[PDB]
Amino acid sequence: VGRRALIVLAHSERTSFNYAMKEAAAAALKKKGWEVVESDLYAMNFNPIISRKDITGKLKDPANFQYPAESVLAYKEGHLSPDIVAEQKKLEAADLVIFQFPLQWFGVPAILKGWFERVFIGEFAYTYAAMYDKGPFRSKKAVLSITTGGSGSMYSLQGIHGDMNVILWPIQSGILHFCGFQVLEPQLTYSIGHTPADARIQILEGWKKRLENIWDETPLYFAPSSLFDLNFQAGFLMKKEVQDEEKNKKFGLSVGHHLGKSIPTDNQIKARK
Amino acid sequence: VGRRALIVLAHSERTSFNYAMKEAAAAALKKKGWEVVESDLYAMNFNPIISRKDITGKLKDPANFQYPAESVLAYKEGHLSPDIVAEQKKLEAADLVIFQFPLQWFGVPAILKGWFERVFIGEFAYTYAAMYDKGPFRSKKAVLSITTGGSGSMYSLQGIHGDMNVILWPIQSGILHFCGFQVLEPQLTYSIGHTPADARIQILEGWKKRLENIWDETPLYFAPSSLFDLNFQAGFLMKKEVQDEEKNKKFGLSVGHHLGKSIPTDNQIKARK
Ligand SMILES: Cc1cc2nc3c(=O)[nH]c(=O)nc-3n(C[C@H](O)[C@H](O)[C@H](O)COP(=O)(O)OP(=O)(O)OC[C@H]3O[C@@H](n4cnc5c(N)ncnc54)[C@H](O)[C@@H]3O)c2cc1C
Ligand SMILES: Cc1cc2nc3c(=O)[nH]c(=O)nc-3n(C[C@H](O)[C@H](O)[C@H](O)COP(=O)(O)OP(=O)(O)OC[C@H]3O[C@@H](n4cnc5c(N)ncnc54)[C@H](O)[C@@H]3O)c2cc1C
Ligand SMILES: COC1=CC(=O)c2c(c(COc3ccccc3)c(C)n2C)C1=O
Ligand SMILES: COC1=CC(=O)c2c(c(COc3ccccc3)c(C)n2C)C1=O
Repeated sequence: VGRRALIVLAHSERTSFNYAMKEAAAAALKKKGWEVVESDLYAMNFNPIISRKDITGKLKDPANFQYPAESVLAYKEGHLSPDIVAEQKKLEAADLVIFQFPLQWFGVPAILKGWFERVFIGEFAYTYAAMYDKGPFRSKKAVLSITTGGSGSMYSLQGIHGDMNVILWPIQSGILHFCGFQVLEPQLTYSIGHTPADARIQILEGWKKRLENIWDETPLYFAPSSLFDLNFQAGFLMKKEVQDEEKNKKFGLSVGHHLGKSIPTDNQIKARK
Repeated sequence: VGRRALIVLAHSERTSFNYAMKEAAAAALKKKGWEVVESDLYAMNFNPIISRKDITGKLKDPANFQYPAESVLAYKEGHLSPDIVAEQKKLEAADLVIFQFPLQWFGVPAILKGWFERVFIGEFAYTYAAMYDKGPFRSKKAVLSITTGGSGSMYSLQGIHGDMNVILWPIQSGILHFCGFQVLEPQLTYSIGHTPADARIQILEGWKKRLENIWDETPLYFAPSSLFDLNFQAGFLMKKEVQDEEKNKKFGLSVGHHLGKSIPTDNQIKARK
């Protein structure tokens, strides 16, 4: 189990439900003896733009600045920006990380996107070797508590916006699982601007009760890295014997690995291997 | 046709392939008689953080700030921070809108994300009564030119990263098309960091060559909004008659609208549906 959890909030108003949602988690987690710490991005006057201003030390090659290589170099020799180091110290310590935020243009707010780009540095957050399954944060679990303006129906299989499982994919698979995270089931709060005060106070309570047993929760299913040949040579594709063994299955392995077939229902919203 | 083009470049270095890729476009397009305007976010020192300071005038509800409402109102009444407006003036003028950027964390850089979040303001860029094909920019066409670190195999149907079409959905459909744009095929240039010098040159010439007949191109396929019940009591779901008519069809309509069925190949990468 865990004892320390980091809550990254990305909203500008202390009067919003998101803020409320954050304070709910803080109170709850603390109750069950957790140890909370938070990253209210807007509160930290956080900078989301990656740039050489991220490396305090001497760049290895100013003529042609290659951010990935320079920042990864920075992480080793110790030349990273002071705000990035501190955030990297929150993560490293944290067992559970809750990303509290409002859906903005089918994705995460710009400020949180930059928080990833600047904190999730190579070596630290991921290794081209130990990707996904073997990533650095593998002993950690992460969750997305989102809020939307559009209602749930809009995001169903017949909804005009499309399948929400498709929207959460790049985030939960591409950013979170890539670094080794076990991603729990997303806490989805649809049309929070069309919710009666009464129903809203229940969401705060619905969210807190969940947090009492959040760690023993069954995580989301991701195709294990063992089903692929992990080398530039092999282009990182599914082992041949798997490509064949999978050909007899009705559904794909997940939203990203649908393999031209039917996508397993709520692969990004519901746990069940 | 289209004599006006806008190029959005989200890259800090003018020594990158993205900067070059942008110069390529500008060169090609001008030679064929197009008026080319640009938005070098990193050059412009663009502000990507959505805040109440995005509204010049006085708010309607200062103690309970809702970005959506206050920003729409400010749009309509004429008081959006002047920088956001300059950008909107650029968009209204453009027939073609090109987005040049490296793929970052399975998505769009935080700088471009925040660009969308601040310039694509209600009423101006999108209307809940004129979604997707009935959007404000329906007479415009958008294109994504994306450089990638990982090879295209990593993004095929059997690559560890999962299909590129699922990664593209949120953007092309969720942002671009939701506003009415006709989204043209993305110019995908994979593992740019592992590509021969000579090759890199052909990539720049293929871009240019393709831009000579970009307007005449048939756009990517998105389910028309005539298939949906654009009304609240119906939840914005697909019409019954249409729903039935589909239950006997092998393939789904698109990525997000896979309908539990099989998604046509390269729904987001190729056009012909
Ligand atoms: C740039 C941008 C892009 C967007 N893109 C999308 C999109 O793609 N898809 C989509 O669906 N939505 C989108 N939205 C809408 C956004 O997701 C919602 O406006 C947001 O999630 C609403 O929640 P909130 O907490 O931010 O704030 P609020 O709108 O304030 O709503 C919270 C509500 O709860 C009330 N409340 C506050 N505190 C408490 C408390 N302690 N207890 C009980 N009630 C409380 C408030 O009074 C209010 O009515 C976008 C918004 C912006 C600005
Ligand atoms: C925070 C972050 C997150 C990332 N996330 C991802 C991800 O999720 N998925 C992924 O696949 N990749 C990812 N990347 C990698 C990124 O996609 C690549 O680093 C980028 O696309 C490389 O292209 P570039 O144009 O930016 O610059 P450069 O690395 O400079 O490369 C351009 C190359 O072409 C050469 N060149 C430059 N100009 C010219 C010219 N005019 N003619 C010919 N050759 C030229 C250069 O010398 C160089 O070798 C990420 C990078 C960062 C920093
Ligand atoms: C403040 O709320 C919203 C603000 C938005 O900026 C927004 C919403 C949605 C989604 O949904 C709807 C759709 C129809 C009617 C009402 C809400 C999108 C895509 N955007 C960009 C909101 O709800
Ligand atoms: C500078 O390049 C890269 C820098 C990244 O920051 C990055 C990449 C990738 C994706 O890709 C690969 C490519 C080859 C082997 C293993 C992983 C991801 C997710 N991130 C966050 C890169 O390629």
